[PDB]
Order: sequence, then C-alpha cells, then structure tokens
Amino acid sequence: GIFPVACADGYGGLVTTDPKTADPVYGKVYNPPKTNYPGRFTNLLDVAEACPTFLRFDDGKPYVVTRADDTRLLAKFDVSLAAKHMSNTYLSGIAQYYTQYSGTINLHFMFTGSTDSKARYMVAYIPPGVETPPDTPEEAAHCIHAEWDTGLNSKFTFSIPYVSAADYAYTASDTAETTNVQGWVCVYQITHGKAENDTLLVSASAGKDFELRLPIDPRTQ
Amino acid sequence: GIFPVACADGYGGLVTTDPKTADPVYGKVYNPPKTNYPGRFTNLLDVAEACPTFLRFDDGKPYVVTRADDTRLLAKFDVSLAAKHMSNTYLSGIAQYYTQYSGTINLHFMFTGSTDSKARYMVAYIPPGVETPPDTPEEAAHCIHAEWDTGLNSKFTFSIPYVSAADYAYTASDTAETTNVQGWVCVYQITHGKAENDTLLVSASAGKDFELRLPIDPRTQ
Amino acid sequence: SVGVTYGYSTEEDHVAGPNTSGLETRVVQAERFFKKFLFDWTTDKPFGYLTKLELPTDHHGVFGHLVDSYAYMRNGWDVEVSAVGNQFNGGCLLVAMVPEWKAFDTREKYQLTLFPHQFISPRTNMTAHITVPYLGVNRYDQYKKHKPWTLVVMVLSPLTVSNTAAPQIKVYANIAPTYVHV
Amino acid sequence: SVGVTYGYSTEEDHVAGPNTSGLETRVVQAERFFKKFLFDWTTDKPFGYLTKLELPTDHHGVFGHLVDSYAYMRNGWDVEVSAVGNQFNGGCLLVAMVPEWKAFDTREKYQLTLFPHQFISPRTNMTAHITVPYLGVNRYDQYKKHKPWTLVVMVLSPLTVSNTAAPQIKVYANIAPTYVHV
Amino acid sequence: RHHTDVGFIMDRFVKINSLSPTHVIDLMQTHKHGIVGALLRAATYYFSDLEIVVRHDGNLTWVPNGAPEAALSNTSNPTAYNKAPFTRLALPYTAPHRVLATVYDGTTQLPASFNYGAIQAQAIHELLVRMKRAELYCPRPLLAIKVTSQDRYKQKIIAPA
Amino acid sequence: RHHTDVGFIMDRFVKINSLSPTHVIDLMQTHKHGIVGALLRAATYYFSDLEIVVRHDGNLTWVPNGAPEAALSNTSNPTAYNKAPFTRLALPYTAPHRVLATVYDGTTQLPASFNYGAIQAQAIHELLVRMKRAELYCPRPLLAIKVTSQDRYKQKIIAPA
Repeated sequence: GIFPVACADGYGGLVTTDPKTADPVYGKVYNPPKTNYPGRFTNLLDVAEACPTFLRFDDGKPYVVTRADDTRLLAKFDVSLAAKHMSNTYLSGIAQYYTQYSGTINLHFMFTGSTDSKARYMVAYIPPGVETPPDTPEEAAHCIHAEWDTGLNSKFTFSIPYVSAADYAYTASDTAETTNVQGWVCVYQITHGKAENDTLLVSASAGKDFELRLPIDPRTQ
Repeated sequence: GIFPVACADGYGGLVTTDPKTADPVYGKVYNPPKTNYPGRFTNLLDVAEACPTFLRFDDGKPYVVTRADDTRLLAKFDVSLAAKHMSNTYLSGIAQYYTQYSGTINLHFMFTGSTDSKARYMVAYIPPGVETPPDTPEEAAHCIHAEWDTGLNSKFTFSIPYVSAADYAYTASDTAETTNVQGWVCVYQITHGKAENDTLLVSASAGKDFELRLPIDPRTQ
Repeated sequence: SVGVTYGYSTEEDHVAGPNTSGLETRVVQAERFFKKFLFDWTTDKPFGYLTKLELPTDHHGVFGHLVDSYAYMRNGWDVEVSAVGNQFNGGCLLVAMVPEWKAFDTREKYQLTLFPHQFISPRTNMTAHITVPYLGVNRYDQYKKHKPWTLVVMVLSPLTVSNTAAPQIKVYANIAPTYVHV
Repeated sequence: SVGVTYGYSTEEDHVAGPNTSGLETRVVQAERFFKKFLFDWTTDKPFGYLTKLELPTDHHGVFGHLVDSYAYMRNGWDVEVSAVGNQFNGGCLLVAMVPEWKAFDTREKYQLTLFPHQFISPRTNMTAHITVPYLGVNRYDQYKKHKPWTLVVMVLSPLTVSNTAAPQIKVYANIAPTYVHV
Repeated sequence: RHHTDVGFIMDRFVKINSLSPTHVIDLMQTHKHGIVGALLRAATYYFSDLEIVVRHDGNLTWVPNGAPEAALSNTSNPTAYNKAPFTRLALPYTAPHRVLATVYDGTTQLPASFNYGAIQAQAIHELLVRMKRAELYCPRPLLAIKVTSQDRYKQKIIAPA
Repeated sequence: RHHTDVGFIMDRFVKINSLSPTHVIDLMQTHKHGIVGALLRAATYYFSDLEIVVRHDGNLTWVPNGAPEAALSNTSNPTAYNKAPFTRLALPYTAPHRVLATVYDGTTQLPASFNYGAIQAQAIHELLVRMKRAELYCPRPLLAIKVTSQDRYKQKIIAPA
C-alpha cells in the first residue's frame, strides 16, 4: 500500500536565504517572557529617526567653522551615502551594507552665538549637474532653498527631495564616470549681525522616507 | 501522476533527543492494565517532598554532636548542591545529573533531650560574601534568622530563600574563583537548660520550589 | 499517639474476585497477632548497627499452617513496633519497611527514609504502627522460594542513659498478616 | 526649561512583588540627592576631550550603607546636570547616558547621541534632567563586581569667551537613585 | 515543575558493553552509573514499551521471551532484512509478568524471568535501546559521587577563550 | 519599510575561524565585521533561539551550558549519529540569564556566562550558525569603512561585457 514515492529530481539545496527550520532536541523548554523590558525596537530606520547624527570637515572638527564677516560663501560639503563628509555617520554604516536605497534624507542645525545676535542663513539644494555651483542667494534659490533666523527658534531640520535617475540608486559610487551623484548642496547667509566666534552643528537621520534594498557584505571578512 | 518528490537535502539525523517513533512488529498485544497498583509516582521532586533526608559531619556520625555547656557556637556546615556536608543526600545524586536548578531548599530538626528540658536555638542564614561569619545571635540575625523551643513542638522545617546571581545557578562548582556560593548557614542558641547528652538531626528535601534544568552525565560511564 | 501512618494509600480493599479468588477467598480466621524478638540496644551500638529480619518466620498458626501449604497465595501486612522505656532516656532509632531488601553498604545508610517509616524516641512515640498493602511480581506468590518483604531497624541516634533510667531496653513489635487470600 | 526627557519610557512602575521583592521592598528613605564633581571646562579643551565617571561612587548615605551590604539588589537612576554661566558664553557640550560603557575610540566619537541625551549650551538649557529605568543581566544585581551604568560628558563644541563672561566654569550634576528595591 | 516525570527522562539511548553472535537483552545489562539505569535502578518496579536500535550486518533477527533459543535462524520468526547504516525497531512487552523490577531476593543472581530476550546475527557491533511511556514504582536508594577532598567539591568547567 | 527589523536580517549564516577537538560556541566568536555580528555588536542586549549547522565526521555531539565538560563522550547526552554531507540542528536557549549581551564591564574579558556552549567530535571542519526570531535591545555605536582618498569614495562594480 505504498504511496507513490514522487521522488525529487535535483532540488533542495542547503543554501543561504532559506526559510526551512529544524527539530528541537533537548527541547521543550520555557523562558521567563521578556516583555516589559525596556529598550525594545525593531527598525534600524525608525531608531534612526529620533536620533540625529553629526558630520565632519577636513579640520577633523565636527562643528562648522563659522566665520563671521563680510564673506558670503559659508562652506560646501556633499551628501552621498558614502563620502568623506559623511563617513562617521549612523546612516552610512547601516547603509553601506546595502545597494538599493530610496527616500528623502534629513539634516539638522544648531546655533552657537548668544540669542540676542540677529542672523541670517539659507539652506539650498543643488542638482547633480548644474555644471556650476551658485554664488549668490537668489540665483542659488533657483534650485531649492529656504530660510530661518535666530529669531523665535534655534533648532531646525531640513530635507532634500530624493531626486535620482530611477526611483532607486546605488549606495556605493562608480569608477567609470565623473559627475557627482547629488551635487554640493550647502548653505548661504545674509549679513551677519555680530559675533566674536560662532559655531554650527549638523546631522542627518532617518525620517518618513529613508529606505533600502538588500543586502550583501562589501567588507573583507 | 507522480507527486513532486520534494526530496530532502541533508536533514534527518539518527540522533539522541529525537521524538520519532517506530513500527510494532510482533505487535498488537495487550497487557492487563496496571492501574490500582500501589507505589505510583511521577516526580523525583514531589517524592522528594514527603521524604526528608539526613546529613553528615566529619565525625561520620549523621546526628549532630550537641555539646551542652557555656559554649555559644554550635557547629557550622555548608549547603551546596554538591558538598561534603551533603553528599549522601537524596537530592544531590538526583541533582548531580543536572546543571541548572532553582527554588528554595528545605531542612529539618529533631530534638533529643527529654521534653522537660527547656532549650533555645536559632537557625540563621548567611549570604555568600558577608566576609565574616557572625559570632552573636542578634548580629547573626541581621541576615536571616528565627527561633523555636522545646516547648509546644519538637519537629521543625526551615528554608533559605533561593538567593543567587541570576534566577538559576550551576550545580557543580568552579575551580576558577574562591568565594563560597552560599555561605556557612548554621545555627545559634540561647542558654542551654540542662542535659547530660543531647543530639540533633537534620535533613533536606524538595518543597514548593526545588527545580532543575537539564541534563547530562558527568560520570565516567 | 501519632496514630496510624499508611504505606502509599489508605482505603478499604477489594476482597472477592475471580476463579482463584473464588477458590482462595478471604479466610479471615487465618489472622492472629503474635510477638517476635527484635534485637538488643544499649549504650554500646554506635551508628550504622544494622539488624535485619526476613519475613515471614514460621509460626504455629493457621496462617503458619498454610504458609507451608506451598501454594499460590497473597497476603497483607500490619506492623506495630514499640519498646517500653522511661522518660529519662534519649536518642533516636529508625524503623523501616523495605521492599525487595538487599544488603546495604555504608554510604547508602544515610538514605533510609525513602521507605515508609516513623521515628523512635521515648518522647514522641511509644507505639509504631504501619501497614503495607500487598504487592509482588505475580498476582499472587509462593513464599519458600522468595520473600517480598522484610522488617528492619537500625541505629539512628546513639543512646543515652542517666542513673534514673534502665541501662537496657528490649524492643518488641507486632506482626500479623491481614486481608489474606490464599 | 526644556523639561524632563525620559529614557525609553515614561510611566509609574511596578513597586511590590515576589519573595525577594517581598523581602527587598521599596525602602523609600534610602533616597537622597547629593552632588558630585564633574570636570573643568575652559577655552583649552579642543574637541574629543572625553571625561568619564563610573557609577556609583561610595556615599555616606543609607543607600551608601547598603551598597556596601554586598547583596542582590536593583535600583533606579535620576540625572539632573547643569553648569551655571552667563548669557555671553558660547558653545555646545554633550551629556550622555551610557549603557555598558566601553573605552571608545576617535572615529566613533562622532556617534554619541544614540543614547538618551540633551544639549548643553548656555542659551537653551540651564538644567539637564534625565532618568534611566533599571536594567541588567539578572533580575537584580550586586555592584562591586560590576557597573551597569555610567554618566559621561565630552566636548561637543569649542568654548567661547569675551570680556563680559567668566573665563572658567564648573559643571555640576545631580545623582540619586530612585525606585530602590534591595 | 516540568521534568523528573520519567516521561521525558528515559526516552534516550545508552551503550551496552558486551555482544556475541547471540546476546541476551535486558535493562540490568546497562552500566550502573549510566544516567539511564540510575533512575531505573533508583526504583523497584517499572514497566514500559521498548525501542531498540542496532548497527550491524548480515541478518538481524529477534524473538520474544519464553521461546526455545535453539530455533532462531531457521524459519525466521519475524524480521526485516539488511540495510545500512541505521536500523530502528521497537519491541512490545512480552514478559510473563505484569511488571518488571530490578532485583529479587530469593534463596543474588538475577531471576530468569525479566527478559526482553535476545537477538542473533553473524556480525554485531553497536547497540541502542529505548524506553517508552515508562513508569516506575517504589523508588529505591540512590548515591552520588563520593567526597574525598576538603572543601565542597571541585571540577573542571568548559569555557571559551 | 520592510527591512531592518531584524526578523529578516539575522536568519543567515556566518563562518567561524577556529576549531579544535572541542570548541566553545558563542556569537562573539564571530568576525567583528561579518555583516551578522555588526548588527549584533551594534546592540547591547539580544535574545534569540538558535540554529547551527556543521559539516564534520565521526560523532557530532553537544551539551547545554552549565555542565561539566569532562563528561561529554561518555553516556552520550542527546545526539543523533553520523550522516554526510549536510547536518542541521537547532538549539534552544539555555543560559542562566533572561538575556544575552555583548560586553560586560567589570573590574575586559568576556564573562563566563553567555554560553551557547560547545560541541565535540573527532574531526571538525565547517561551521554554520543561525539566529531565530531574535530581538535586540539598546542599539550601540557603529562604524563604516574609513575614508582615505579625496572625493567621496571609490569602488569597483560588476558589469557584463
């Protein structure tokens, strides 16, 4: 009364991604349920929302050298997913273990001078291929820009729209072309009020949109 | 009309813990049901509740040498799950076949002098690391202690709370550190009334709490 | 007294049954107490002094008549142990109901009380009292070749004396089967 | 003020429980603030100047009495940090609540704010205020061999001075356990 | 409490020392400190079903108790043939008694009754045995390792590096 | 959002360097940049079930924690026998603590507690391990590759011809 042994012709590989399971052996063992313990989480993303980050400039000093005089240009960095401006960065490491990624990106700003001091600044996006960085607030504005002041607020969070070629992109960058993937998106300012020595901070973080597809080791394990 | 022979890639080990079963052969055979036979049980624990035990001191005499004079210190033993004080002990052997164990531990006391004789004694716990055994009832008491008398009762059962590092511990002890795992938990007394020669007995047993996790042979089978 | 303490159960039993039970019914008059000598116990014996007693000895009783009848049988067992003394003694002896007795060894001594039991000290008890319900390999038994039980006592505490007491004590016990079916 | 900012949760807690909790109840009078010295901070220290503080130091308190009692225990922790200055200063310091502290290294510095935290600059805050609910490997703990927590601060911005300010500032903080069970 | 109810303890295997072209099958053949029999020996009366495993050659073959041994190879009372390398069978109880036990004092050699039996072949190496649904009656004394040195006891423990 | 909830990330394998006729079993034995442990090391406290795979010979055999190592080969606490070439088991948690972790500052050697344990055989080559249903608590710092050259970073990419 055998059932037809519809044997397997060549499948069933002991391989990586698999969802197959196993047999408990010294099994049938409880544990005190670990609910109500603090520090629970699931998402690298979501925990990367409430937590901001920092940045870096060649001066190795995380904060921004913030000259306060007739100068107009502040400083210009880049935002890849992997760039000297953004190595030591809670996103990238989490990022660099991936290839596909999508969605908006976050930033922050923290002021330094005494509140009394009036001020002006201007965040500004630049698309990868304008062929020339802007050199004046209003013509910079043509791409993307906004404002704030010392007045009525000190913090701020900003975002660049997830422009790309396709609705996704490569995490690492290529050694087969030239054009920067994003640009040199950075900040302008109107007349400094007064300061003996300012300073600026800046971060990035996950928000409504920071997403990924996935995954492989790059490193030399 | 074969069913897809989704063959097995590398599983199904003839190994130890397994729950798999077999095929009766000269089978289909009854037996007179063995109910109503006495002496039924299931639990090493539970049968280790109603049954007390004994102990041992270097005198190889199970009972306690119970000097009856101006002395204050009675004698001091230890209670591991494996210790010279507690080898020949219905728990340990059952225990020594395990590694994880938890829950309170039991004791007993049986008096020897004639009932008329007044008496005083004081059980007392000591935590593993007080760095000094107590030397007076009231300062001993600071850890844990209690009383009774010859009066109105002769038996007694006592318990130490299952203090530990974690909510479990190792059965065998280590050869990598010094501090005793439990202490030297033992007994004091107030003025002996009168006795030419006393004697004390003492046991251990399972109770509401004596538990285990499990198991491996240690021995040299 | 501490009163009866049962071995594994306390209940009125099946008494009438099948062919052999019909053929080997409850012959009640087969029942009668008597007394056996146990041992001596003075300040001499240190701990571990075992003393065993196989069961059941011959006996000039109707029971004893049949226990030679050399036949399939079953039985019960009721034990009542004591040793008269006086309230100035002191110590602790151990009475024991052993299934399938074997020659023990020093270490295991410290284990006895697995079995049903009581304590022996002139304060608490003066009358041990213990009953084992039947058991055995077959549904019945034929003694001569085998002994399913024995009645053993051994030291559990050294024995004390003052001038007021009696420097020697004898120890008796009560042995009589019950619930007999032959 | 910015007001309280909680670590991972904000809720009234379980206070009374099982045998040890019954044996190690909420001894409320074990609680009392005090002050610790933190560090100095002038125009000297460039960025990265770490300064750590293991917990908890000895203390002549009823708490401090028991933290030598060398026993299974649990605890809470409430942090309130500040450093008085004057509105002409400028910079940014970073206060930090670290679980299982380890010796860091240069690169990871730029990551700190994973942990719960606030900002330190004479404008926004004048009173840090932070609380960690308990945790640990066991349901309880015995300190001397271990430290489940530490209270650390490190540079987050170079410090500025004009003539109007005070060229030195001391930094205090507030340390006292809460919710104690022993 | 979720162990030391035998129903989980005695469903493993245990090596047996001896063999021969024929070989009696019994529990008391086990080692008297293998964790299997300790509990077993720790009791007076026990019953179970039975499962056995044999790595072998030729033609493993088995007979229940109360049988003339002289008549095994012939006519092949039940069996299935060779197949390497694992082979797993289970026997149901057969003994003439409503229960087994460990030792039977009668005027100390083990009785000729409690006999799961024996198997026979032309080449026999390895033996695995197994207890099913078992139950035990009147637990018996039991020992642990003996104490020689001073403190409590000492023993090596595994650990990484 | 349909990743970076560990429930999908940490259910793969990872090589382990060392072996010996006996061999401790632990996560921190993993390489500190293998993508497995990064996330693991990226956290403070974590728990899971556990699954393991070993290509080996002889008789693979395993014991849970808190046990006298000296007593493995004898009496064979649970196991199943040899079979080439894949062999796949899973162990359930056993440690005396309601959670694991990565590093435990006490006056920097890893503690003697967090111990999935060890296995033993006569010949051991390859090791595969696996995390089940896991969860993590208080994520910890984390690094990426370091920046040396000028622009952003450079790296080769595969492509057809």
